[PDB]
Amino acid sequence: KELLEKDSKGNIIKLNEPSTISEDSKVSVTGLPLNKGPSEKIKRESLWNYRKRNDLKTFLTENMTEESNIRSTIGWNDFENEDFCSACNQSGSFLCCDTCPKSFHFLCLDPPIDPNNLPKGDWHCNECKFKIFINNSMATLKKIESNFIKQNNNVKIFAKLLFNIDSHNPKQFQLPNYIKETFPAVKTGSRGQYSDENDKIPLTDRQLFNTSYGQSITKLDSYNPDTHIDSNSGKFLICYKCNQTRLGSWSHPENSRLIMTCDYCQTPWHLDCVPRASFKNLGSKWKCPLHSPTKVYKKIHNYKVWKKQRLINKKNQLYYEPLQKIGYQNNGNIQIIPTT
Amino acid sequence: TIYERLLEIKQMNERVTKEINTRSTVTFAKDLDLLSSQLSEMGLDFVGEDAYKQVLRLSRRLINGDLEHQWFEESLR
Amino acid sequence: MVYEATPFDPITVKPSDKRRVAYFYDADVGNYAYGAGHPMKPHRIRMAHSLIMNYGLYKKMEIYRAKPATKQEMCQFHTDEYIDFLSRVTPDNLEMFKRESVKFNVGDDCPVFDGLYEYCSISGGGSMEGAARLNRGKCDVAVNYAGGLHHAKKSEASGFCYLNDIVLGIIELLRYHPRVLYIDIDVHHGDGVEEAFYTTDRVMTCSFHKYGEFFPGTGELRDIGVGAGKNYAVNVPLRDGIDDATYRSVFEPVIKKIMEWYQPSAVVLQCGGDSLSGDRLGCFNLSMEGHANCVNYVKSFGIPMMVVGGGGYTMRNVARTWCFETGLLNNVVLDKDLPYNEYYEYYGPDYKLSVRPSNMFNVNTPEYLDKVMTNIFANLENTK
Amino acid sequence: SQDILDLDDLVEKVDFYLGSNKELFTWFKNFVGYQECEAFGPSYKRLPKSDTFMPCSGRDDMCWEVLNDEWVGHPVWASEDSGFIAHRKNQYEETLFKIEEERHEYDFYIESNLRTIQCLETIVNKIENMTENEKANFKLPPGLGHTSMTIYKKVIRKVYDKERGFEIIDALHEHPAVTAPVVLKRLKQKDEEWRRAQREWNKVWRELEQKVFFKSLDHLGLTFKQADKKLLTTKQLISEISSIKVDQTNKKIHWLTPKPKSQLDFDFPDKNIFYDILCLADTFITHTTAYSNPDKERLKDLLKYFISLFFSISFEKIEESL
Amino acid sequence: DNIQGITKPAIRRLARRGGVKRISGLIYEETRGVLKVFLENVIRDAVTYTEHAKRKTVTAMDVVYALKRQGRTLYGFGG
Amino acid sequence: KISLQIPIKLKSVLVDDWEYVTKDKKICRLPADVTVEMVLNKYEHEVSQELESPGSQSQLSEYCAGLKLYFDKCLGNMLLYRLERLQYDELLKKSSKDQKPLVPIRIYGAIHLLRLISVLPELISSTTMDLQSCQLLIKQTEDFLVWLLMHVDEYFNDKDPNRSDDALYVNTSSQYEGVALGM
Amino acid sequence: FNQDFKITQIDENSIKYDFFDKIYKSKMVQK
Amino acid sequence: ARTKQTARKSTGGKAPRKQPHRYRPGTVALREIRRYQKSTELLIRKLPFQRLVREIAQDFKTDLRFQSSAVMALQEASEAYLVALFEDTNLAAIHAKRVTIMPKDIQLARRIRGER
Ligand SMILES: [Zn+2]
Ligand SMILES: [Zn+2]
Ligand SMILES: [Zn+2]
Ligand SMILES: [Zn+2]
Ligand SMILES: [Zn+2]
Repeated sequence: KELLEKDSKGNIIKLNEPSTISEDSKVSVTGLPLNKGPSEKIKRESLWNYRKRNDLKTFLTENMTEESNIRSTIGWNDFENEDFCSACNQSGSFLCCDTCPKSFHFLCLDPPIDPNNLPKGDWHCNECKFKIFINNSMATLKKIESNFIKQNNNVKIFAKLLFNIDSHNPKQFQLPNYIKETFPAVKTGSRGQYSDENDKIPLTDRQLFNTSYGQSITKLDSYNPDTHIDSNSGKFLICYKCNQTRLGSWSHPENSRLIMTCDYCQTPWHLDCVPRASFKNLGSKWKCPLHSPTKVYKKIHNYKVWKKQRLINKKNQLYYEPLQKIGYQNNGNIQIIPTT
Repeated sequence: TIYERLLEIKQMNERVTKEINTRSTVTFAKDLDLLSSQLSEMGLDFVGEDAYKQVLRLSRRLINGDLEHQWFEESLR
Repeated sequence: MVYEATPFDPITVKPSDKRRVAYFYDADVGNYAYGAGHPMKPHRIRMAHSLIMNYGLYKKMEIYRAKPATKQEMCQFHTDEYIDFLSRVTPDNLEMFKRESVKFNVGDDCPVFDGLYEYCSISGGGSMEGAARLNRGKCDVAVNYAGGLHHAKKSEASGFCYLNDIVLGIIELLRYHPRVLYIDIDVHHGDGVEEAFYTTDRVMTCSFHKYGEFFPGTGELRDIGVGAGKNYAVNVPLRDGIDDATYRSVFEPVIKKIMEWYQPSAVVLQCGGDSLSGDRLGCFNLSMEGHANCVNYVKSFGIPMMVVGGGGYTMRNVARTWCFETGLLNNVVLDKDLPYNEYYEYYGPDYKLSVRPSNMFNVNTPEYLDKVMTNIFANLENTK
Repeated sequence: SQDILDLDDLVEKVDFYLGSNKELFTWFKNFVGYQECEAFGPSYKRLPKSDTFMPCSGRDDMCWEVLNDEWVGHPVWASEDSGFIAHRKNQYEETLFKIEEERHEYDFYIESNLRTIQCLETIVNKIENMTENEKANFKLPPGLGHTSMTIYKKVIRKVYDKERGFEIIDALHEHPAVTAPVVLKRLKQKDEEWRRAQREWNKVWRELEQKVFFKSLDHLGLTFKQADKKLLTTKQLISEISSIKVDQTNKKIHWLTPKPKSQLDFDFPDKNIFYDILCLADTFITHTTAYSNPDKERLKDLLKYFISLFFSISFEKIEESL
Repeated sequence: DNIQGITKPAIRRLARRGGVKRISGLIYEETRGVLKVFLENVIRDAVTYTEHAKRKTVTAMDVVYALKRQGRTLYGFGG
Repeated sequence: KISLQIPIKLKSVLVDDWEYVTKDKKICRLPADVTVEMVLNKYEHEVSQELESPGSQSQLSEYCAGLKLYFDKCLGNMLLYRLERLQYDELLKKSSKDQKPLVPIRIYGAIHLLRLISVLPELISSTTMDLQSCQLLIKQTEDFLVWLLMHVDEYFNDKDPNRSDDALYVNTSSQYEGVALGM
Repeated sequence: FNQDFKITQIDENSIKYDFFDKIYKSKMVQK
Repeated sequence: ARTKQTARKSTGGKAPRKQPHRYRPGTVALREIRRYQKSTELLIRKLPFQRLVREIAQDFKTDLRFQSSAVMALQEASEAYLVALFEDTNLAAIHAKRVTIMPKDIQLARRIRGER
């Protein structure tokens, strides 16, 4: 709005101040603008009661500061598209199909699209592009399928497989169910990620942030003696290593040692007998030291690794009893039978 | 339980009494009245008296009901 | 039989350990602010500095304004693309860098404010010039509270840290010193500094941090370094509410054993104020005496040191403890009566130097710390 | 036995199994023949050589030697993709943080504006003492000759309009002769108005700090009343003595053949505290109304008689001390 | 959201007392808005009356008083 | 309904691959020391001499060539997780840099071939393929799968990336994680 | 092929014999 | 090319950061027609109702305490208003050869009632 009022020769004369009142009253963190002070509604509970020297030495620094450049490196040294990706079923920044209500991640497409080198005009998905290709061509779908089979005479059996995946939109690879049902311990997460028996049930936000001040999931901010007592038996959780339960006395709560239970065999352990500072509230399930490992590394003197076999459902898992008792080379995958 | 709670107070009574009695406030807060006024308005301040005896008197007043719980806790803290 | 329960002795200076102290402060550092709702505030630096000037501590030390780091000098540890992104990103053109926002972890928990590059340059220049002044012998103690960004890594910004100036300072120290010991008394683990010097024996990175489900998650006791840096990264995991006596009886034996075993030539001390009681994100119960006892104890060894201030998200407590620590480096103990500064209204209600500890449970049991220090001492036997 | 587990890890597992049995774990320790690297740790993983080769222009040979570029760690990897637990803070601590936040807001804005006022007034007192024939072509570099290039930009973009702040910055860079004094005057007016609002807010912040701070620093005391209601009961006091007895009986079969004839130990070094508790009890008896006066006086001599009979205190000393 | 506190089964209970045997599903959310706008009429007048007595608290007497104005008298709460 | 009899050793290999990619956040070393062509060529050169029927030889070569073409055309579509799509992008850009089109036969390892085999029945059920072709393709895939058990120790080995550079999987960087699963 | 992941059903006495056998083998081969 | 952002997060991993007998449909319904018609207690759980009044009165005047009898007066009045309106709706439905109250049935009733 004519900020600089130049003269006839281009010389500056006088400028006009812009709209200060445009953002002079923006809401700050106080809830009020910086122009004004506190209101009475918040002055009531803040002040105790509401009724209806310049000897500074901090200005001497600029003078007493000497620059410093003595380093060795000185100088130089319509419809709304979805809000979940159609390929991986996850949220993020999407490239939206124009004539199709599906949305895809920029990395989820074939070929993946750079987030700065976008298509200039319109972008269709693979299914949509196949739809326009079919509608533009006069011949029907089975005619093009037969033509593609006959033209690709080198491979016949995969030709129908080759034809139909040009129409399929790109999707993230997921293991089929029959690969997942053979292992009952293996679960699928919310994002499709891996999950198994060594994974905790995720704690809801009602447990983490919706709890009282003194009582925290961390069990470190207060003296909680209702953790040395078994809930379903009423007895005392005796720690395995020290063979004691340090419950404390509530007059000397520093005499109480924290105790946790294993997430697999429920063996109670003190926080000091096994060296641990956390309680393992979320993430993976905590394993006590008494459990046999499912993965070990041994030195060849390279190395060799061994992993225990995954659990298999009862319809596809065979338990067999050796005939040889002594020296039977089992893969380390064994089962203990009672001794009679 | 009561005797241990009072013994924790009495075993440190001399050092907290010497700390409260030798409480040298800073000058610019006195000139610009930045300190708490209400604190001593209710006479909670443990100045001029033994700390453990003042704890006993304050707890007696709290038992008798003439003293609020919040003011007793604030004075102790 | 390693941990000993000892009451917190009063802080006493050593008159036979007078050190030339160099102070690095750029008046601009404070005029930068992470955000509106953000806990990290560079404004804590200049109220700490206002306590230095008003205590009359400038008469016992030299105040320097370090030259801000250029692009390349930052690339002594970080990649070219990360420094190039940091020097170009603004809150205006944040949509122009979306791939780099998630690549370098900038935009959430490390927000883009328009003085980001200048703040990082001030921090890195302060750390590098403190190390350089230590190298040439111009000073014995280099104080730079402008930095402390120990969470920043080679190609990412984490933990409100963008430029890992401590790695740049240790790099500048390594050009003249064979062994540099980094001590981190910040309540968070020094993951960036430890990760940077994980595979080298020239730098021993010791971190006294809370290790639970706390940020950054790294810092297990078994993390001792790989390759040639094995047993050259000491991690001391601590629980909540550690008090001054407990922290002293943990800190002094470990640092003493490192001193007589690793034998460093220079010391970098991260003085994170979030180890103090009452911190917004920290969970320790250290008073200002407990925080400053580490600085006074590391001062007793006579090794040329670089005091670099890190965390601290309540501005008053970190400013007071930095002023007390800085005064301790001049072999004086500042009186517990604050002088009049321009930010005098922060330090209510008593307006004293002291930071009062909370009455919360010191859950660090002597048995746990005994086991921790026993394994730490056992790992330190191979550092001769 | 399958030549899979190494002897060191077997000894470690048996140590975790039979650690407290010192005699047995020694039989094995030797029955076995164990004589007293690559410890990576849980929170680091090794990148390939492809990911290491990323250009760091400032690195010399020493930097490439002493810096680790293959082993990395991340908070997401250490969290196992779950997250972190923040420390719980009182509501008094939260409102203290809010007071500090508002304080920081006001002080950050005021000090940035004051630094810009200092720079602009240096420019103004430079431009006042020269004539007008060269004042037309006088320009100002980015940063206005200051060590920052963005602080004055932040102050201008805040004080003036969003769209007009850029053009005011450009007008200051191109023609500072007209734009500098009006900008300095507006910044000074904004400074004094912000400082008056900051003083009026400082009163409120100081009074809330005085109201809040000591409760905020109290952690166990804020929840001590419900904790004392829950834990000073019959069940917990039985649980403490029973847990100590269970510990003693569990460790009796392992060692310490002279089993102790006590579980709890109480020390009474001061005798005046008994009189203090008796005075507190007498005050409660005098104050209360749910108990009858005969029941009140029987409570009085019951407490006095039990204290005089259990301990070494005489009734005459109790009467003369209370 | 305090409005979503008027729950479905509660609106179903009101319909049952009202003799309705099958409630559409889209009724539940219509009954909220109608409820709100009505309460938002009484309570408005309830308060005009309140700030006429310079009282800061509202009374049940003022509530039945606002109902009398609207037209729907309520017996059993005073007046 | 079309069923495939994959051995549980290869099923566990696929499940461990899923573990490494999604939970452990590991991608494959690309190009592998043993690619997919290399496996579909050695299997052809091993079972080509196992019988002396020329029609069976033609069917085996037909199956191998069709599997190769299907692998190349479908790897970019539906054969790799969301984490590995960034590695696919960098491979495509590196191939376009040197002006040679990217072929997944010579690049990707046998684990992605096993993924194609495992997801193959769903693709079979989604096309108008007659019963005879489906049965014979399932039979040939089953024979290739039982050939893979005899060489499961040389194509699908178990190695920690933190210890061996010659592992089949590599650990990823935080920047790769951010770009792959952040936008 | 369900026979590849067969779980060996072993007993305590066989584990005892195998552990004793292999420790005696290792001890006397090193001796 | 239209694009949209849904993650709404500039950076990933935000969490890891430092900041049997069965009745036919309707018989039970008529049974508890009888139950809620023979009854006189108050059908909108109270607390929830009280709150409805706090958040909605807030607009007309802040800090407005409500005598307990008042929020009970608002409840009674509201339940009476809605049971009258629902009798009318059932009629506005039984009118159109039907037995299911529908939104339209109540936008009409209120028009004839004249409450609109
Ligand atoms: Zn489409
Ligand atoms: Zn996607
Ligand atoms: Zn134990
Ligand atoms: Zn266990
Ligand atoms: Zn920190």
